[PDB]
Amino acid sequence: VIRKFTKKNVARAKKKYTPFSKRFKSIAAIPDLTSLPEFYGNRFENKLKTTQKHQIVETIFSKVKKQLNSSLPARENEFASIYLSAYSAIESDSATTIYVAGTPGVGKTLTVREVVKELLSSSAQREIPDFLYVEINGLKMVKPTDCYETLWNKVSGERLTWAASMESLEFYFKRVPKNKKKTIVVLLDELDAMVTKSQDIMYNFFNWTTYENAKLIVIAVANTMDLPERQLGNKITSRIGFTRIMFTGYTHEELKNIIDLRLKGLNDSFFYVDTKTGNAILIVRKVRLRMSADAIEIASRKVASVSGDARRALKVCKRAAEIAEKHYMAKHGYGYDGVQTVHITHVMKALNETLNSHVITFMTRLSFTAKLFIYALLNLMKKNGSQEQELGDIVDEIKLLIEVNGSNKFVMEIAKTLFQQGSDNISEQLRIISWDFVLNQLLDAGILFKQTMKNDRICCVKLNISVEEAKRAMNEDETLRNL
Amino acid sequence: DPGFGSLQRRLLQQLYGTLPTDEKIIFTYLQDCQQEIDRIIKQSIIQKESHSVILVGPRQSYKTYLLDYELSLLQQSYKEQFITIRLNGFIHSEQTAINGIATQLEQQLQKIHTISSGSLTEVFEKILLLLDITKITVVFIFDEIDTFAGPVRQTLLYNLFDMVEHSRVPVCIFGCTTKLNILEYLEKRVKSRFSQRVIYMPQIQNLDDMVDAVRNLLTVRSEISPWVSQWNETLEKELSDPRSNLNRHIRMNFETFRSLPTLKNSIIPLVATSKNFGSLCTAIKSCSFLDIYNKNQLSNNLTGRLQSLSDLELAILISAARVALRAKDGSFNFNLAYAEYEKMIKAINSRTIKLWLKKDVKNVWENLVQLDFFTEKSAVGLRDNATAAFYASNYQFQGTMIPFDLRSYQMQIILQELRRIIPKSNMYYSWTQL
Amino acid sequence: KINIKFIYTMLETSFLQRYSTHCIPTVMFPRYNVDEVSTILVMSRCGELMEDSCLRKRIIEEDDQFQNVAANFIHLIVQAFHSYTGNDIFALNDLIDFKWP
Ligand SMILES: Nc1ncnc2c1ncn2[C@@H]1O[C@H](COP(=O)(O)OP(=O)(O)OP(=O)(O)O)[C@@H](O)[C@H]1O
Ligand SMILES: Nc1ncnc2c1ncn2[C@@H]1O[C@H](COP(=O)(O)OP(=O)(O)OP(=O)(O)O)[C@@H](O)[C@H]1O
Ligand SMILES: [Mg+2]
Ligand SMILES: [Mg+2]
Repeated sequence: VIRKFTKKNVARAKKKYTPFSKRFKSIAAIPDLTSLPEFYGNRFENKLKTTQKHQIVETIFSKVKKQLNSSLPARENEFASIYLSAYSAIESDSATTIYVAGTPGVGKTLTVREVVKELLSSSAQREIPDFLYVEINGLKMVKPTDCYETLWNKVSGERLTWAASMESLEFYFKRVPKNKKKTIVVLLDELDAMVTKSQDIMYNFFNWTTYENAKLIVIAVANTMDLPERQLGNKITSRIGFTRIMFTGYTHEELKNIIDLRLKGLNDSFFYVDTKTGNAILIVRKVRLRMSADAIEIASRKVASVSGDARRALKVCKRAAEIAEKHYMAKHGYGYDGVQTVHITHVMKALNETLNSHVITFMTRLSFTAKLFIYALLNLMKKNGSQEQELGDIVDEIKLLIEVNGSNKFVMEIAKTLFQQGSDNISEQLRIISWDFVLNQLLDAGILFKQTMKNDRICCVKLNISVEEAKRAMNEDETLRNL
Repeated sequence: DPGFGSLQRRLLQQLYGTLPTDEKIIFTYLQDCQQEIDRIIKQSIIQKESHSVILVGPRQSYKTYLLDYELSLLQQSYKEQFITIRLNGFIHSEQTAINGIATQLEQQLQKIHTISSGSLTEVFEKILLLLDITKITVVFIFDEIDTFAGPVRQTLLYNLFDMVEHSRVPVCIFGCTTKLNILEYLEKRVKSRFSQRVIYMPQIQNLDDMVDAVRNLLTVRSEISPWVSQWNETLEKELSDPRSNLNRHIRMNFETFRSLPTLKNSIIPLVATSKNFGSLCTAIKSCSFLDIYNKNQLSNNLTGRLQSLSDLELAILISAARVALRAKDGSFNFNLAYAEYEKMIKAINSRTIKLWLKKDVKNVWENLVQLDFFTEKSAVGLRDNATAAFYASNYQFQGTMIPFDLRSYQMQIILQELRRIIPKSNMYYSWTQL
Repeated sequence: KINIKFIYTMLETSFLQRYSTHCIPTVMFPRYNVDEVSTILVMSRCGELMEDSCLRKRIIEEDDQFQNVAANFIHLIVQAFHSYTGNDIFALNDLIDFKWP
C-alpha cells in the first residue's frame, strides 16, 4: 500500500497492557505478595572501566578538594519530625503523606535519605516491619506519567504502560488486604515537576495515602511551602494536609560546622610531600595544611546572606582551594602525571568572580563601530526617551555624529575607513563598514534586542542591559567622551 | 614552481588552522585563557575530577578551536582515559539530545574497547543507570547551551549538572554560548548544581595583538620550501613598517571588525591567486587584492544595487521615495508612485523621455520589490523559528488578496539617501530634494 | 576519509546579513551592466537564432551575414527594452523569443 507519510523511527517498549486487577480470579485468589519472587525487588558499570598506565600526582590540596565535594549536623528537628512520622506510620501499618519544602541545597533530599536509611536499619533489627523504598524524581522522568510506570515496576516487577500501571496501583492500594502486603515508602522528589494541567497524577499519589489498605508513605519534597495553594486544587491540598515541614536556609554558624565537618581530619594536619613530584601522603617534607577560620567564617556569612545553600559554601571553599593549588603548582612546576594555607585572599577571589560582571569590560573592548552604535543609541534615548529606537534613526544619528565632529583628528581619520573602507574605488556607503557585523554581534551578546521586522529602517532596537553600565562603558572610551 | 607550491599550500594550511597538533598556532592574547582550559581538561581526564564550566564569548572567538586543540592534545597521550560526547543546541532538541548522548556513548565505548535501544524513556533510564585500574572520564561539549537553558524546564541541564555533582563517574561538561548573562538563564536548582565556573573568552585589546596574530598566521616555522626565509623576511618587513599597506588593512579591521577570521577570509584568496613567489611578494606589499575583495563584499548592498538600476527603475524608485516622504506613515502604493512619476515626466519634458504606460511599469515595480527596495507594510518577513513560520504558512495575508496597485509598501532607502548617492550629472537628480 | 563541504547560493542580501558574525567566506555576484548583458545575450542567442527554422525558410521564400542580422536584432531589442527589463537576462530572452519570428 502507498502511505501518505511514514514513521520509520518508532521505538516501542515491551510493556504489557493488562492491569493487576485481572491477574487473579478473585480478591481471595491473590496470594501473599511478600512471598512472591518478583514483588518488592526480589549491569552497565564495567563499560566505564579501564587500566591505569600512570601514577596520578595528588597534591596536598587535592584531598581538601575531594573532601569538599557534594559526594547531619544542622538538621536535628527536621530529621526527628520526619523520622517520627514515618516510624509511627510504618509500625502501626497506616498510610500518610509528609510534606517537605525549601530552597535549593538546604539538605532536603539528604535528610529524607538519612531518615530512610535509619528506618531500614530499624527494620533490619525487627523493630518495625519490612518496607520497600522507592525514589521518584520528577525531573528524571521523560514523561510525567512514567512515574506510574516506575512505581508499579518497583512494586510488582512487571513492565506495563502508564494507564495500566495506574489502574494496577489503584487496585493494589485499595483492594489488596494488609496481611498480603508490604509497606511502601515513596519519595516524590521535585514535586513541582510532576504537576500537570489536569493534576491527575498529584491527586492519585496523594489520594492513595487516604486508603485504609494502602500501607503507603509518600514523602513529597517541594521547593515552595505554598505549592498546593498556588498550583493545586482544594481536593489535593486537603489530602496533603496542614502539617508542612519547612527547611530554612542555613545560618552562617551551621555552614561553618558543615565545612569543619568535611575538614575535621584534614585541617591542621601534617602531610609527607615529595618535592620531586608533588604527591602528598596524609599521616620528603612535613608540611602542615591549614584553612583559616576567618576565611571559612566570611565565606559562610556571605553564603548565608545570599541563600543559606550548602552547595554554594562547599563550592566556594573548593574554588578557594583550587586557586591556592593553582598558584602552588605554578610556583613549584609540579604537573599532573612548610605550612600550606588556603587564605582569606583565595576565599575573597572565589567570592568575587561570581559577583564580577563582564558586561562593562566586554563593551569597553569592542571596536569603534560597535561603541559608536551604542553611543548613538544612548544619544537617541536621551533625545526622545522612547527606550526603543528605530535602526534608521540610529543610522542617521551615526551619520550626524560623523559630520558634526568632522574637525576631530580621530574622526577625520576614521571617516574614509567608515564609509569607503580606505579605498577610492569603493563608493560612499549608506551603512558604515561592519554595520551588520556589530549589529549581529550585539544581538548574540544579549546586549541588544531587535524586533522581528523585515523593513531595516523602521525595525526597532532596545537595550537589554542596564543603561548606566552602558554609559559607564561609553565614558571609559577616550574618543566618545570627548564628543 | 614546486617550491612556491609547497610554500603556498603551507600558508593556506596555516590560515585554515589544519596544521598537525604540535605545530598548532595559539595567539598570545588567547594563551592565558587556553591554559585555564588546559587545567580543567587535565583535572578531568587525568586526575578524574568532575568539572562544569561555561565558555562565554562571541562567535568566531575560538571557543571550539581551543576546546578541539585541548582534546587533540589529550588524545595523543591519554586516549584510553576519556570519551567525548558532542551536543549542539541548534541541531539537538530536548528529545534528540538523549538519543544523541546514547548513540555517541555506544560509538565511543566501542571505539575504546545497547544503551540507545528502545523507547526514549528506556534510553534515558539507561543513560541515568550508566552515568548516575581507573574510571573513564566522559567529556561533554555542549555548544549553544543557552538554547537548553529555557524558561520552561531545564531537564537535561539538571541531570547533567547532577552527574557532575553526585555521580561517581568523572564527568567534564564544557558549555559554550554567546550570552553574556548566561547565569541568569539557569533555573534555581540548575544554578545551585552548577559550579558557577564561567570563563569569559578574551578579546583583542590593542593593535599589536592583531599584528602578532597575523605574524603567527603567516610566518612559516618549518623548512618546507626554498622560499621560506625570503617570505619570512618580506612578511617581517611589511609588518615592521607602520606605513605599509598590510598594517593599514590590519588597522582598518581593528577599528571596524576587530576580527581575525574576517581578515583571514580576505588573506586566503590573496595567497591562493598568486602564481609565483614574486607575485605573492608584490601582492603582500601592495594589498590591492584586499581592496578588490572589499569592493566585492559591498557590491550587492543598497548602494551597489542602486547603480545597477535602469533609468525607468530609478525614476519609479525616486517617485515612490518622495511619495513616502510626503506620507505621514511612509506608506505608498503603485498608483501614487505612478502619479508622481507622470508629474515628473511632464515637468521634465516641459523644459524627450518616453513616458511608459502603467501596464509596463508593473514589471519595473515587481523588479523593485524583488530587489528589496520596497517592503510590504508591517510585514514580519522571515520568522525566527520553524513553528512560527509554519503558523504563518497556514494563514492568507490581506496583502495577497487585494489587487497589486493598492498594496501598501515602505521604502528600504529614503529620498535623502537617494540624494546622497545619486550623481549630480544624473538627469533625475533634482527630484531627490522636495 | 570523506569530508563534506557545503556550497550555498543565496539570492537576497538581508538573509546573508543575518549570518555575518559566522565569518563564512562569501563570493558576491553583482548585477551585470547593459554592455555585459548585451554581450551575454549575443554570445548565448545568436547561434540559436541564426539556425532558426523561420530564417532558413525565409531565405528560400524570398552565415556571417545571418550572424550580423541576429546580433543587430539583439542590440535593437536591448536598446528598445532595456529600460523596461532592467539588467534582466531572462526577460530579454523572453522578448527576443517573442519578437524574432
Ligand atoms: N546538613 C548538611 N551536612 C552536610 N552536608 C550537607 C548538609 N546539607 C546539605 N549538605 C550538602 O549539600 C548537598 C545538597 O543537599 P540536598 O541534595 O539535600 O539539597 P536539596 O535541599 O534537596 O536541594 P535541591 O532542591 O537543589 O535538590 C548535599 O548533597 C551535601 O553534600
Ligand atoms: N577544529 C578546528 N580546527 C581548525 N580551525 C578551527 C577549528 N574550530 C574552529 N576553527 C577556526 O577557529 C576560528 C574561530 O572560530 P571558532 O569555531 O573556534 O569559534 P567559536 O567561538 O566556537 O564560535 P561559535 O560561538 O559560533 O560556535 C575560525 O576561523 C574557525 O574556522
Ligand atoms: Mg533535592
Ligand atoms: Mg563553536
